[PDB]
Parts: sequence; structure tokens; C-alpha cells
Amino acid sequence: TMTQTVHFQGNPVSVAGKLPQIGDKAKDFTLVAKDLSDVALSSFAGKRKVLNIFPSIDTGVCAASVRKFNQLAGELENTVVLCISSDLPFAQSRFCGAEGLSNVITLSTLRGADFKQAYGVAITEGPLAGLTARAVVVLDGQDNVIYSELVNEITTEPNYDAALA
Amino acid sequence: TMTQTVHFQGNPVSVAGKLPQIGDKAKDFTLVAKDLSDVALSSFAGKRKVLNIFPSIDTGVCAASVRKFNQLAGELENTVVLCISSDLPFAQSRFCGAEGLSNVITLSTLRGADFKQAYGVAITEGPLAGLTARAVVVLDGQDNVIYSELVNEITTEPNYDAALA
Repeated sequence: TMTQTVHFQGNPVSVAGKLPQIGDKAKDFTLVAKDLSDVALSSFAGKRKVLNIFPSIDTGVCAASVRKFNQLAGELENTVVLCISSDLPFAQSRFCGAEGLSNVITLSTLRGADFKQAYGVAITEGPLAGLTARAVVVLDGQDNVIYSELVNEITTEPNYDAALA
Repeated sequence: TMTQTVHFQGNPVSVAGKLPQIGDKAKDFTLVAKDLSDVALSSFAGKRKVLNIFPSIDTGVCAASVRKFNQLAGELENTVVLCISSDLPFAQSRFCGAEGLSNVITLSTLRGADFKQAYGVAITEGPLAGLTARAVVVLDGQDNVIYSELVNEITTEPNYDAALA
């Protein structure tokens, strides 16, 4: 039972686990897709992966996340972009349908919530408890950590560029 | 570990627990409000309560639920209307903010998920597992079951009228 600290503006909030880091093999995961089927990391073997994991789409900076990676997703090579969060799929799906965002794939923790502590992502205290923290993780075709970032203030977006492989 | 069966159109789906029924005292509960504070049934002592519990706002017939009870909520006496679901609050709050729906109170299972099996409400199998079933329950100022309905096909709305005290 490790922790990490992130911040709401300033402000300490405990986040269970530790985020997988460069070198590490990322644990497999199963999460819920727009048509309510279960989908596993293992189904993207040999494609690279960006995991953009955020408190809630439906929340300002998280929404920006999703637009940007969707737009950045066309200009990309043998890679899927998984937008992973606490939201239910239905909200994930209305957001993307209203914004005409077709590149990205939405995954809900509706099922598979263990993914949160498996990826050092569960918020355990404060008004945010029950939500994933903001973080991006990038993996290869064999689920190895090519990149990973745990954002320090949740307010601010990730760094997309920078680091990109 | 009891079950009940409800249906998606036709189709059997297991729902953990049993819904509290006339006579029964309804278990207290804590769920999450729009400002991310935790709120307990105990905070509405001496007001009567309608609990409209539905798979997802953001879903067709569930949305109709919320509009209707909001409109039916003005024409009502010493009663709060709690719109309780699987959704995160942020979605609950965007729905109501976009529809100008101010009467109702939104409660998320983001925290307090035990409420699902405590109120015979957890869906345990199929693509819906992790969501609450559709049901309405009405209580007095002392959390006694004045009315309660578990909907048989999730497709169809509840019966609002009918039964109303």
C-alpha cells in the first residue's frame, strides 16, 4: 500500500498505488466500451497505446485532453488512444458524439475498477475519492512502459508533446 | 444473497438483493452530491422522499424520469426528489444544468456503492453489470416504505401516478 500526492490547485490528495514507470510491464486490464462490451489491453497487442486517464470527461481540462488526443490521433503511427475514466460509458459516448470525435476509444471503469490501484490511479481521500487521477501512460505492442506521467496539479493538463515518442 | 429478475426489452438480468417493500424501514445511505459533498438519507429526516433510481441519466427513458419528477416535484408537499444513479455527479449536473431542472436533487453512487445491494438494486450480470436497476421507492419522514417499485422491463418508465400517496 504505497501512496503518491497530487494536488487540487494546491492541496494534498492521496492516490493509491504507484504509476507504472519506464521499463515496467503494465498490468493487463479490462474496461467497458461504448457498446457495453468488455475490452482488454490484450486486444491491442502489437499496436502501441496512449492511455489518457482523467477524473471526468464532463470536466473542463479532461475534455480538452480528449479533443487534443483525438486530433493528435490522426497524425499518429500504429497507435490507439484510449480515453479511460471514471465516467460511465454513456457520458463518454455523448461527449464524443456531440463533439464529433471518432479517432479515440472510450473505456469506462464501470467494470474493471481494480485498474485504478493496478495503475497507481485511485484517489482515496477528499471530495475526489472514487475517481481516477489525471495521468497519461504510453505503452508499446507488448505493454511496456515507453512513457508515463502522473500530473502534479490536476487543474493543469498533461504534457502531450513532450513527451511523445 | 437473494435475486430478482428484470429484463432488457425481454431478457433475464440478475439484480442482487431485494427492494425494500411496504412496511420495511429503508436502510440509511450516503451518496455523492453535485458539489462532491457526501449526503445521507438522515439529512432529510421529517421530509418525505422519492427515490428515482435508474441505470443512467444520459440514457433515454432515465432522462424522461428526471424531467417528469422535476416537473412533478413543484406540485408536491413536504417531499424531496432524489435522482439516484450510477452516473458520476458531473454528468448528473450537466444534464440538469442543460435542461434547467432545479427542483430535483442528484445523488451519485460514485461513493456509497453498497446502496445498490442495500436497496436490491445492483445489476450483477450482462452488459449492465455495475449499474443500478430502474426503480422508484418512496419513504416517509422516518425512512419507512410508503411505496416501492422495481420495474420489470428496464425499457419502460416507472409508474409515477399511480402509485403516488
